[PDB]
Amino acid sequence: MFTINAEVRKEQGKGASRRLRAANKFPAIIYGGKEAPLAIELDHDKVMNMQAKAEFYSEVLTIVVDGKEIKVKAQDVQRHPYKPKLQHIDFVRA
Amino acid sequence: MKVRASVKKLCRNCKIVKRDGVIRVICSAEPKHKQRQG
Amino acid sequence: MALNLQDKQAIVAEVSEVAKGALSAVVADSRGVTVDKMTELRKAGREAGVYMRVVRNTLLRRAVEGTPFECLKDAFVGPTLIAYSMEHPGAAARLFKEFAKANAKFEVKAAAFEGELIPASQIDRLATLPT
Amino acid sequence: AKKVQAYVKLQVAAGMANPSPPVGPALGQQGVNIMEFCKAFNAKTDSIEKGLPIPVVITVYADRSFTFVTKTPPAAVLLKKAAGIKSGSGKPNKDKVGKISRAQLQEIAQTKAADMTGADIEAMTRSIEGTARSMGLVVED
Amino acid sequence: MLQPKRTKFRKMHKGRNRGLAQGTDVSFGSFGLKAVGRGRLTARQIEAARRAMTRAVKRQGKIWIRVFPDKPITEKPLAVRMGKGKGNVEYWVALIQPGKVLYEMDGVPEELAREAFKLAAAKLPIKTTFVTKTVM
Amino acid sequence: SRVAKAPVVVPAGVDVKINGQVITIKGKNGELTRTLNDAVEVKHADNTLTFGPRDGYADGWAQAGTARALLNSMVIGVTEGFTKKLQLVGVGYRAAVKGNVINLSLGFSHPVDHQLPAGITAECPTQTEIVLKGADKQVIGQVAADLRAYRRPEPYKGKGVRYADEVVRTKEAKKK
RNA sequence: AGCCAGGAUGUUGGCUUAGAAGCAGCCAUCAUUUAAAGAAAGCGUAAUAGCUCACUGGUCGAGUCGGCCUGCGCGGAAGA
Repeated sequence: MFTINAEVRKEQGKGASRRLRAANKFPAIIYGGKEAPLAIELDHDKVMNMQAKAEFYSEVLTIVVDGKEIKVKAQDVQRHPYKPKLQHIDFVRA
Repeated sequence: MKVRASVKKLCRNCKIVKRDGVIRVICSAEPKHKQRQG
Repeated sequence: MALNLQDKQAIVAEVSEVAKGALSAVVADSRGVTVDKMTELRKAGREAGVYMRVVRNTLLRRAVEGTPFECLKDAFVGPTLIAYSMEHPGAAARLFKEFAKANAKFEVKAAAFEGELIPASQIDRLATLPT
Repeated sequence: AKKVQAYVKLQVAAGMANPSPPVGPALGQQGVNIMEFCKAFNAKTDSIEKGLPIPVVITVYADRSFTFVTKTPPAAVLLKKAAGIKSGSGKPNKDKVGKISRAQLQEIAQTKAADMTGADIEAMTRSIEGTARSMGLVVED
Repeated sequence: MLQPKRTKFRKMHKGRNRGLAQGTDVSFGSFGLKAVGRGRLTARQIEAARRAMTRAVKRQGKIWIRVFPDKPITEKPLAVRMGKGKGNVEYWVALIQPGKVLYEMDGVPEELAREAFKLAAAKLPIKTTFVTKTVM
Repeated sequence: SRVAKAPVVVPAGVDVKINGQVITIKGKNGELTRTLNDAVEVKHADNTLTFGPRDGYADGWAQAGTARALLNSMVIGVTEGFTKKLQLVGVGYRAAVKGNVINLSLGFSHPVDHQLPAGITAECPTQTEIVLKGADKQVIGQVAADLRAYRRPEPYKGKGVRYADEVVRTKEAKKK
């Protein structure tokens, strides 16, 4: 049971992503199905402990935002080239 | 004693001490392991 | 050493024979060389075999937590090392007398070789045992 | 017996007396000569098997008198005369030469238990099983 | 001594070492030695780090070499004035960006692979770190 | 910290005066006075002595652990006293004490005479043995080190001034 | 972590038997007595011996231990 506390993104782009990622909060996005893609913003250290388990990329995740229980699955991850940290995770809505 | 710029513990009796700002290795068993720098 | 769970399987194995035993005895080895293992521990194989638990976990809360199940006067043994001993073969057998005649057998210190239950009292070298 | 000050474990190859080439000055170091060593052991040679490498614990006292209690020959040589092979380990991970049964070894392991530190006889025959496959021997069952 | 066979051209420009690496993950094996620093690894440096690494664990195991030099480096001889054409090719280096996996190892315990990557990192000029194969 | 939070008990008959940061302890064996660093907080207020970190100083707990052990030695020294036992290993290595001066023959070309400090009593029941007594553990430790520094224990035969509770590693000449 | 103990039985385990006996190295990498003890980590023996350590008993009394990401620091750092 991987529950992630996340927020909706208000800004985007190169400058916006680097600003919020430097605040220990790397961005992501939830897409899939037929709804519009939801650019999401979430804390880095919380997911960094959960993503170290092998079951993080195989079970269905429940990312909560605005009180909404969204059944989501991890599609792809953009890790840092040389640092033990994440930059962006692609979340497929399953 | 060795004046190697990279000192380490060479056995279980080696102990690291920072005497007067200089980091030294003190071994009770082997006097050869005694060294200081870095 | 591992978690508390493997420290409780020693509590489970200890309590598993507390409610069926008759007598309880105390012996100590603070000078005990493996010649005591030669004599005292092989003395258990003379009677029945392996399972005479002579375990020593008599901390103030380690062996005391397994005491309130049965024979509740073992809670305050504390220091002065205690090796528990139970007597399954024969009702009121002579393992307490087995240590009473072992006072000249490398047993200078034995936590005063007290013994623990049947009269619910203290140190007394009993002689009213069935033969 | 006393605490160790002068006594050691000796007697390699007790088939012949006075093991001066194998052991030598080990008992001659502290206080014990080799001449009287065969005198006290002469009552224990022909009472047991002759030609077997049996060890003995030489007990040294401070009054020129020495006693001895003979122990059981090891599993290193009791598996040689039982299986019928004059060999040993050599390289235990590459060859297995011995063909000895468990019942063939426990009938003399009950003689081993008179000096071994066990409770049950069959609870200690598995200890000789631990020496069995360490030498290139399989215990058939 | 890694060296390409029958390349198109003998000499090539110096170039620049900018941007990030591409092979940033452990693909073939299970343990890797990801480079953190930025520099050039010569043919000697790669081979010297290889000898100190394949001897560290045992003769067992499989080791992958993710990096190949594929770039000639010229060097003017002593007492030669500037100009008079390009110098002669002496050795071959490999441009390494921060995050490049240099070696990949598999079939060994993690503790044993930790020491091999520590000994190989001493021969390398740039700073490297121990990385593992992450799932997906 | 763990040493600083363990109070030393002062016995009966020996009085401890708190002269601010200066502490004097008087006993039947002698009287030791010592001033401490300002980082400690000493309050007698009992039949024991307690310690604590004075405010402002960050290393008060580390200083109080040192001050606890010092005053612990100042209690044992004035009630029982400290004693160091030496040994003179070597041929012709004699020792003699003349009131307060210790004469040593350590194979030199001249006799060496060490002068004992005030309150330090040394006896020589054996010519190859020196027993010295005092009230301060630190002072008699320096005296024992000074006597050992004249002729240190040889790492080949153990020759030299050594402590009775000292072990000496001996090496060989590698061929003969 | 300290303060008081064990640290065993076989087992000289075989190999060139000069002996490798827990401790040059080849190998299985055992089983029991079991509060616990590895046929063994160091010093020490030609080989034994011995001093200990792991692991386990008691006292004690609370946090301690081993990595990671980093700010500011130390050494490396010797010239007229």
